[PDB]
Amino acid sequence: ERILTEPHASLTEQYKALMATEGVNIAFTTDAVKKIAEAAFRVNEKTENIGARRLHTVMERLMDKISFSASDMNGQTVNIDAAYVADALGEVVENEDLSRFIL
Amino acid sequence: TTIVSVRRNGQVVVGGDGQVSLGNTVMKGNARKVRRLYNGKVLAGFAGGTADAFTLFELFERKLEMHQGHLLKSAVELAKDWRTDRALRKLEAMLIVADEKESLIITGIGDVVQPEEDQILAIGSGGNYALSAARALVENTELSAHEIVEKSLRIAGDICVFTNTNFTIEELP
Amino acid sequence: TTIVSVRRNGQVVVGGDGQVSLGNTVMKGNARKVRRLYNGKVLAGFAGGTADAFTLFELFERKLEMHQGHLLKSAVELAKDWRTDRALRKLEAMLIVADEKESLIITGIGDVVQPEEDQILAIGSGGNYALSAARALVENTELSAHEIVEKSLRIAGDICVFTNTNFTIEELP
Amino acid sequence: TTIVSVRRNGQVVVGGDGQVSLGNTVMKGNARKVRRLYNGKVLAGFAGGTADAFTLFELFERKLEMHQGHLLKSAVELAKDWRTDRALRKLEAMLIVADEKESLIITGIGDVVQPEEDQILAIGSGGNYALSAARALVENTELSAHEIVEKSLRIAGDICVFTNTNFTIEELP
Amino acid sequence: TTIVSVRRNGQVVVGGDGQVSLGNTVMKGNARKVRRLYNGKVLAGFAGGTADAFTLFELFERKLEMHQGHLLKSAVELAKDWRTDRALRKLEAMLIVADEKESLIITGIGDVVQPEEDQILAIGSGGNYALSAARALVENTELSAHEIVEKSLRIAGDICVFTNTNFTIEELP
Amino acid sequence: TTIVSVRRNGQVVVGGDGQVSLGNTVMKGNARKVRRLYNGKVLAGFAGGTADAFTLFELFERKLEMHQGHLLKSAVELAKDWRTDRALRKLEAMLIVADEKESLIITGIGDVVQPEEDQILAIGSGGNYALSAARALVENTELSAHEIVEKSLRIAGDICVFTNTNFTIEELP
Amino acid sequence: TTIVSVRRNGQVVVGGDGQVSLGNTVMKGNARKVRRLYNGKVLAGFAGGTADAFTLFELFERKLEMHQGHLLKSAVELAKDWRTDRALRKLEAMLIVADEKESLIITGIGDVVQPEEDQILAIGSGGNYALSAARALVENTELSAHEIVEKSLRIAGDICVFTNTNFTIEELP
Amino acid sequence: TTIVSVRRNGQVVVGGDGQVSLGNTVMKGNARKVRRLYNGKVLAGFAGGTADAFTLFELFERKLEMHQGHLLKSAVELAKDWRTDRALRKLEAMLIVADEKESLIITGIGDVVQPEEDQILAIGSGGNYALSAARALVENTELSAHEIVEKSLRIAGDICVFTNTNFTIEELP
Amino acid sequence: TTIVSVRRNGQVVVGGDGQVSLGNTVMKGNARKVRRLYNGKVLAGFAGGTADAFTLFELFERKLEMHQGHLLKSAVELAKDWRTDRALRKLEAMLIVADEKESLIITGIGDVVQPEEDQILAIGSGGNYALSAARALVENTELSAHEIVEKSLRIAGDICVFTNTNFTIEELP
Ligand SMILES: [Mg+2]
Ligand SMILES: [Mg+2]
Ligand SMILES: [Mg+2]
Ligand SMILES: [Mg+2]
Ligand SMILES: [Mg+2]
Ligand SMILES: [Mg+2]
Ligand SMILES: [Mg+2]
Ligand SMILES: [Mg+2]
Repeated sequence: ERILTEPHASLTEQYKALMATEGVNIAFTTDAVKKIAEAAFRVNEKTENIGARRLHTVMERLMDKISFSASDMNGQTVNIDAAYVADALGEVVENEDLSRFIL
Repeated sequence: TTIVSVRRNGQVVVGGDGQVSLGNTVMKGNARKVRRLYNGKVLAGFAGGTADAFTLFELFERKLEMHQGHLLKSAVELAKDWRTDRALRKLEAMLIVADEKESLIITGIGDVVQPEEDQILAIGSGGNYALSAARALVENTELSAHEIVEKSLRIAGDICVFTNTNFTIEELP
Repeated sequence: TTIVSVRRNGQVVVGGDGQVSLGNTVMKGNARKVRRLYNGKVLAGFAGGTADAFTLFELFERKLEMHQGHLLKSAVELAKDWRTDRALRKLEAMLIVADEKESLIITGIGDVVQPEEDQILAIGSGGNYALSAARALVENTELSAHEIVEKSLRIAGDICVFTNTNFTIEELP
Repeated sequence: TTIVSVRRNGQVVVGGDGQVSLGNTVMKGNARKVRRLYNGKVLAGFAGGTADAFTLFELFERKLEMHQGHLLKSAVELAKDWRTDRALRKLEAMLIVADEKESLIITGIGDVVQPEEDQILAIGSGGNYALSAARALVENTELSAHEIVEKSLRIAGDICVFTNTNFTIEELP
Repeated sequence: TTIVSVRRNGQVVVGGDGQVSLGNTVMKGNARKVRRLYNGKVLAGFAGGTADAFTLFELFERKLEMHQGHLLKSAVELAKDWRTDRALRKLEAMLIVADEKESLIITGIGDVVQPEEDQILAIGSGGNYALSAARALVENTELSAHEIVEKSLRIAGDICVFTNTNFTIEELP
Repeated sequence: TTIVSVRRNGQVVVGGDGQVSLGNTVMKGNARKVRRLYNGKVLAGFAGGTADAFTLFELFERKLEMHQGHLLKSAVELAKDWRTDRALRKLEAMLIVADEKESLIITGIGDVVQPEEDQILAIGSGGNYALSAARALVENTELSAHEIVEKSLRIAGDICVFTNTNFTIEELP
Repeated sequence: TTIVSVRRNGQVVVGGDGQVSLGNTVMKGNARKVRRLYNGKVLAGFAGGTADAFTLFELFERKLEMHQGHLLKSAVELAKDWRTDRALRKLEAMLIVADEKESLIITGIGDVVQPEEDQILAIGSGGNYALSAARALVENTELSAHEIVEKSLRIAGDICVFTNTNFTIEELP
Repeated sequence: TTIVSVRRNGQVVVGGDGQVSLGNTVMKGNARKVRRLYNGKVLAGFAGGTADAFTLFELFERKLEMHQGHLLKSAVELAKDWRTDRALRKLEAMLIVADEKESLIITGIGDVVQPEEDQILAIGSGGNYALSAARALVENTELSAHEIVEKSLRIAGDICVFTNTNFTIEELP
Repeated sequence: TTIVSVRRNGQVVVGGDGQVSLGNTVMKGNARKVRRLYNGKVLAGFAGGTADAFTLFELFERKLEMHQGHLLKSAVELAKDWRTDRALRKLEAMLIVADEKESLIITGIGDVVQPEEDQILAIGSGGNYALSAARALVENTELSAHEIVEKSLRIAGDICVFTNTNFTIEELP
């Protein structure tokens, strides 16, 4: 959560400044940040813990849509809240059945 | 263990018991000895030593992924690895694999063998038993393929002390 | 050597291969491992030195009268001396005896084996196989006690490398 | 083969599986390895050629009267000839005998085994397992001498690949 | 040696005897065969040869440290090392490991196996004994998990000559 | 298995049974043990272990392709590979190969051997049998080469329990 | 099984464990391997089928009178038939007999063993151990013939995985 | 060979016989089986095969020199070398080492083991004997440590045919 | 073979038979089993397998040339090569070497051993025999060293069927 906003040029600080190039204005909501973070921590735990680079994932797996179509949105503003975040990050991918090796 | 497979009227059934026997005792009665491969389009069933059976299975799995799933090919390839020049570990086990195309058993010593004609295959200590059963049934009853298998395994289990009743029958639509 | 005894719908049948063998070579294939006794009232096959058989099916004749025909008795009494006598323990073989009511398998080491709710018996190296086929058949098909044994032996022989085709069946009466 | 004898709160129970087996194949599963004797006064199970049993449970009948019913005696006297006689040493098996007062296990090689302050007996390949379950049960649960043996055998059979489900129990009286 | 583990009501108990047997003599009665791993959040108990058991344990330890302690994963990984291509030393031993998530035994030949359902696992020469005991208890007594284990080991030790009474029961809050 | 070859009057015949025997049971009765090599101008027949026979055959095949099919040469070359310095796998099998030029059997231990004069060669468990037969016939009957072989195999099969009747006789115009 | 006989300062003591065992499992632990005979005048322990013992300690009773109580004689005479009789050679065991004057160990194979200037005897698998402790004790400590045997057995049992704690001692008179 | 060590009241004694036995004959009666290491501040005694014992000893010596003589550490290190991944020669022998800090025996298979509490250790064929002796003494006599050892070895030698009387007792002020 | 060496009064004698025994037959009666090394100033005699004895000898020879002939050193060096880490061929033989300084036998397993005091050494199948002889003589006769040896070998040959009479006695002025 903290790395997500606090530092100089935090991830959010970045995507925000970028979309601002297409003429778009995005605003991250605490509740969203909280989720992005819970997200990262999750997968790191559940799969391969890659530290904080993981934010660079959940971050891009979320901003996909806006990142693409953002060119054709000049003038608008976008609000990334929970309901949004929660819907850009599926839930859990691949059957991930590690049983095929067990007896 | 008993693993038998019958193929008739567009149907391919490969099923087996589920008993893991350590010496003369029972490790676990429920065990999946038949499983699915290649996105779930080719059937597999392993026999022998838990360790070497699994390591045989896995090796057959890599081949498939590497040969558009084309079964027969995949097999002969794997077999080749034992016939090259440097004798591999030589896993003591056996696999019965099949799909929409054909059935085929593969030993871990280096060979691929095909069914007589009755399209009946059966490995394991109880095999021949289940074999006989099916080899019979098939010749005298329009019983389904997913049916013969079910009854043949059972006939075995009631004979082989290393073959129980908790079956697993994976068929292929 | 494969001997199998079936019992279904009023008929008591016993028949088996005819392959005497020395190690891994064939010594005779026309042999009769199923013989009739007690005034053609009790038929019974064997699995061992055919002589060992007679010297046994002879000790059974006598040991049958004493107890008034009652089959099971004559048997239970037979395995009672086969182990206590130091001139019988040297007669290793397997035996199947049947008549109008029931059917039974005699053992030189263990002890009498009474059939299941299916009334089927089997001995010899190829036994179980035959059994494996039979059982199945007498569970789904409506075949003859003589149309089953028939097919059952075929199924055995084609697997046991000691059991062949020239079988000799013996219905009753 | 698994035989177990329990004794708790006025009841003397003995019961066990029923799986005769040849090497690694099943030959009979409905067998009775627990039988009553001496005018239904003394019940006793076995573990060996059922015949070997009778030829023993018969030498026990007689060798029991002589000493005036006193169970233990009839036994101690029995293992006294089982080893001195050259026609008994050939009768390898295990035995459990019990009546109103105590219970005892007979041995062909070693010698009589008197129970512990728990009054429990067990023989056969699956023995100890059964024993392992029983003991526990008669130490924490308030189960029946017949509700224990029951469950105990279940626990055995499901481990020993020679012991099964068709057990035959025999309470008293 | 006997090592058994029971899991019920958020409790996971893995305990074992402490006897090191050299041939038919006793090296040391006190030995910790169950220990703690990963900062003390995953339980372990090894069986077999002192040497190969320890070397098995250590190898399982490296994996954990390398996989956020995620048990199951860690196991399959280690197992993989035997299934690769170059047959590793092949340690003759066995490990029972578990934590807040699941229980699992691992042979040193190359496999990971899971409990039936009663969440009961037991390796060692006395295992099956302790097993039976617990397999029983659990089915008939609301005895704790840290309790069943305690009694099951004991039942074993009083049976297996290679299993003593100086236990060590590590549970997991 | 039985593989015999006879050569007379510009005719070279190499034929054999088709039985694959796993232990004392039958894998498959139909098996091609004699096959064609080098665009189909040199005859081959392998004996021994399915695995090692096939891997022997294949190695002989590479040599041919590498030596203008010149048989004799090709053989001695392969043989050489075992005589070099680094003892190769040492396949346990045997091959009988021949063409328009000569006949020759090759062991997988490292040698090439030639026929007496009767140009009769026979490997396998039934070999000597088929040998005797042919060794006879040839000396007393103007029977063809593609004829002697046919009858000799059969004579064998009726003797060797590991040699069946489903032959395959590849001759060379 | 560990039996030890001590003799120090007017007291002749003999006592030992009580662990009957089948292979590597415990079958009884309350057993008495030390018994009194000849009108409570001669006490003696054993190491073998307790029966084998009686059938021996009975042939000793009689073979003792004939020679007028003289212990050693009754013994020397005993080992004289234990080897010449074809119905005794089958009674493998070890024996210790002692009374007022001396003490002696009997053997089924070898021959009588007279103690050292220390008067100590030992047999059974755990023997020497016990002996090892005893000897020492009766060489430095001023312990009782009954305070030594005591401790000595403890020392055995805690090493031999066939010898335990429930020993039964027998002083005199 | 017999090598025992006792530790009490600031005293640590490790001594052993001196017999080198080739088959059932004697190479040399005088042999130093206990020696000094690390400038002479840590005691050592090796058992087993002359060759492998010496090569074990030497390897333990390198470790010390490499770990400020810190015994315990040095041991676990060496042990580690067998637990790594490439199974070392696996010397068949045993070492008993100790100094002012602790006692410890090390097998050449890969483990380090600690004494019960009586601080008594003993390897070799006579070990257990000397053990028993000392295990006794210690519990019943204020005999020195350099004294118990001396007597225990002797007790052994008079029992183990491979253990003589020419001792060597290295103590550690 | 028999190779013995005696050292007394500035004299060192090492001599042995000359029989090469292939199985139970004789290859050659004349064989030089004792020879000279290092310009002819150090004596050698090898025992065991012709092949491995010679290859042992040669290896001892390289060492000498590499260590100013200083015997003792040279030995320990060679010995070291077996104690390093990579177990060398492990020659099955034995060498008795000596010069003006000392006597010493070296096994091909990795050790160097010294004589008791009687400066008597003897390897081979007849060794101990010749040993006894010399071990005697020396203790009771001022017979020369080049004399005892001569007679001791002979005493052996008349006893060991693998030791003949064609000796070779190399002494060292
Ligand atoms: Mg079964
Ligand atoms: Mg056949
Ligand atoms: Mg079972
Ligand atoms: Mg115990
Ligand atoms: Mg044939
Ligand atoms: Mg003990
Ligand atoms: Mg000695
Ligand atoms: Mg001679």
